[PDB]
Formats: sequence, structure tokens, C-alpha cells
Amino acid sequence: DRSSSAPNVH
Amino acid sequence: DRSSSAPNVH
Amino acid sequence: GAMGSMERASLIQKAKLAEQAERYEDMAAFMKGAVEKGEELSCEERNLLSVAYKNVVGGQRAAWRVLSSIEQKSNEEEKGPEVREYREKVETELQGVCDTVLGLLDSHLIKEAGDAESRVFYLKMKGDYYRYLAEVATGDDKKRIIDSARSAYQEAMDISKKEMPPTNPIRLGALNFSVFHYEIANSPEEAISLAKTTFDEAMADLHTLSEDSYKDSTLIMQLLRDNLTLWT
Amino acid sequence: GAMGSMERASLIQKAKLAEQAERYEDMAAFMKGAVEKGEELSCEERNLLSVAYKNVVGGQRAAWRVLSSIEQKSNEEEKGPEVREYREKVETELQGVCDTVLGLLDSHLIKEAGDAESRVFYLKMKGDYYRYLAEVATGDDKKRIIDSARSAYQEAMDISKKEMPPTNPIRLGALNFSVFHYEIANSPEEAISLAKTTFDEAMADLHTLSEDSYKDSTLIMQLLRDNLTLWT
Repeated sequence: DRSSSAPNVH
Repeated sequence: DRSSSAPNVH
Repeated sequence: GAMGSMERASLIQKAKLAEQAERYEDMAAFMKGAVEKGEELSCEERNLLSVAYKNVVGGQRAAWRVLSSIEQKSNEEEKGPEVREYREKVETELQGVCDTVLGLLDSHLIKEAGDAESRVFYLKMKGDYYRYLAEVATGDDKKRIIDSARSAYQEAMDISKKEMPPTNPIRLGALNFSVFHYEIANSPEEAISLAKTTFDEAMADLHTLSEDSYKDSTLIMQLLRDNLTLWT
Repeated sequence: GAMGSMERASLIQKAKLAEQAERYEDMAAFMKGAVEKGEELSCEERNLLSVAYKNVVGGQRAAWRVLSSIEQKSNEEEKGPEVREYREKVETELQGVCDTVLGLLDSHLIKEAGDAESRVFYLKMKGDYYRYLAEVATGDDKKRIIDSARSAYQEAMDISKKEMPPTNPIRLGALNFSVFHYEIANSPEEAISLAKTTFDEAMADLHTLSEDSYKDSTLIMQLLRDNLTLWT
């Protein structure tokens, strides 16, 4: 699967 | 909670 | 309408791709445009139409409920008119989708449908979309909406009772009329009698079915049981 | 723009209600209209803007991936032009949201922002929205898009390195530059060196933080570890 990027702040 | 109604066919 | 340059079959074709992508606003407008071609719909094409407009209204209903609860918590300092303005705007979007469906059945799906399974399917849908309007109604027309839903629901029952077996899944899907009674009509004992009569007459018919049909009907009978366990 | 009759604060007010309802198209247009009022944004208002446009583009990306896979399965009978027409239509919707954000930063958010944390936040976002365009680019402008994303990413790194500590969550959020390297730039060993250097320098800084700040940074350091476990 694809790589993890930076999450939705709240 | 509220009552269950009839589900999405597929 | 908006979709008048495209072939009927390409429109069916793209509705199924939108479902796969989970793009139900697109799905609903493709199926609106197929309907407006003027020809009747088959049994698979009818299910596409109900899946598309249900997932769209389903989102509006859920967001209207969040908003309306904040508005009421702000009664039992004050933030301004902003909550009541925005709840009003969502509510007006939902009433507009409900009026769009109701217009496709009146023009001209119900009057062209002569089979029991076509005609019972469209009359159910009509009572479902008056119900969702009643869920948000508060004016003088609220008693009028509750009576349009009632009337459409009852005509479909009379046909289904004399024309289809007690295990037919469209006939079981009667579940929705019992919800009407409980949550809209303030008649909870009516709601309870219907669901118990409905469950019992299907139960005694299962011996007549294939394994594929057995599985379809027991699905919907389990929802009748969950409600009775909740309403008692 | 469209929102020009409404007060700036009512617009902030309604963006937070849309988030609660999970109505992110509404959320994005409220925050577009606040931006166009001409004043700079605070640190909470900036997070609202990124939450709103991320959830909207997030849905377009996921549906574009479904469609593009069906299109390719139909190469390795043939259904017609319908798949390629509908994938093309979604793709054009995504490129339009990416051009709308990129225009708000150029006009005039980046040039007015003088604090390190404002300026690094907007330059990251700019490399993120060129990245999503590159994910669907295939023409002569594809090498040009990959270079706009690169340039914006690197300027923000240089500022963050000389102006903020190695545990700052905006600085850790560098995770995104390593994804650029791995999935877009065909440079997977670059991607691996960055994530390991980044993890190590934050690790040796944790002793300086409160329990609330510790929790914020360890969140994002765990995503750096998951990728290394996957890329090796």
C-alpha cells in the first residue's frame, strides 16, 4: 500500500 | 437511539 | 434535462462507475437523466435510482441532526443568528432533493407502471420521501405531509398483500411503515402490531424457498426483530 | 467573492459548525470567503483552512484512483469511451480545487506572512498542492510541476532548520517531503535518509518538553517509523 502523509490537525 | 429502516439494496 | 446529449445506456454505464467510486451526487444526476429519457426502468435500473438518492439524502439528514441539536442546546450566553441561519440552509437543501424525487414519480413513473413489483416499489419510495420531509416539518402543512405519506404507504400495502408472497423482500421492506408509526405518527402500539404480524407470516413461509432466497428474506426479518427488542 | 455580504467572524463561526456536521464543501467555501477579506490569519484559523481543503481533495483523489484502475484493467472486450470520459471529468475537478488553493497563497498569503510559523505553514501547503497535481500529470508540464513542488518544499526546510526546534510539529509534518521523494521523484534512498535523520534529531530533544508537547510530537514521529518499516 501507499505511504503515510501528515494527518488532519484536529 | 433511533429505529432501523430498510437497507441500501446492494 | 441537463443530460440530454448523452445516450441512455452510457448514462446507466456511468451510474455504476460512480457507485464504485462512492460518488453519489454524480450517480443521482446520471439516473435523473436516464429517467427523463421517457422509457420505463427495469428491476436493476430501479435499484440504482434508490441507492443513489438514499446515500445523498442520508448525508443531509445526518448533518441536519447535528445542527438542530446545537440550536436547541443554545436554549436549554448566545452566539448570534449563525446557527439558525446555517441549519435553515441545510434544511432547504434537503427539501429540494425530496421535491426532485417526488417529481420524477409523478412525472411519469407511477402512472406508467402496471406490474405489481414496479408499482409497489414506486409507491413505497413516495411514502419514504414524504416521511423525510415530515421529519423536519413544523408548520401548518405538517399534518398534510403526514397524511400524504400515510396514503402512499397504505395503497402499496393493499397491492402487496393481494399480489405477492409474505417473504418477498420488497414486501418486507412494511418495516418502513412500522417506523412511520413509531417515530412520526405517535402510534407506537400500531408500530408493534405490524412488525409482529409481518415477522410471523414470513416465518411460516420459509420452507418454500431456495438457499439464495432464504438468505435475502432473513436479512430483512432481522431488522424487524431488532426494533421490537428496542420498542419493548 | 461569493461570500462578500457576510461578516468575517460569522464566516469563521460557520466553518466550525460545518466541520461538526462533516460538511467540508461548505467548510471550504466559508474559509475561502474569510481569506478574501484581506486580513492575515491566526494559528487556529490556518488549521481550519487546511482541514477543509484536505478532506475535499482527499475524496477526489480516492475516486480518481478507483476509476484509473478500471481504465487500466480494460487494457491488460471493450466497453466504449465511457470510463475514459468519466475519469477525465473527475480529474479536471481535482485540478480545479488545486488551482483555487494555490491562488489564495499567491494572492496574497505568502507575501504578507513574516513569522516563521506562518511562512513555513503556507510554503508546505504549496508543495502539497503541486504534489497532488503531479500525481495525475502525464504531459510536458509534468516535469515542470515536479520542480515547483520541489522548490517550495526546500525553501520551507531551510527556514524551519534555522528558525524552529527539531520537535516542532509543523517541522516534523518533512514527513511530506520524504513521501515526495519516494512516490513522485523516484529517489527512494533520499526518502530514507531524510526520515531517519528527522526521527533521530527529534528523539534527542524530547527531554525538554511538557507532557502535552511530548504527546503532539510522538504522534508524528510514529508515522516516520511506519514508512521506514514499509520502505525496507
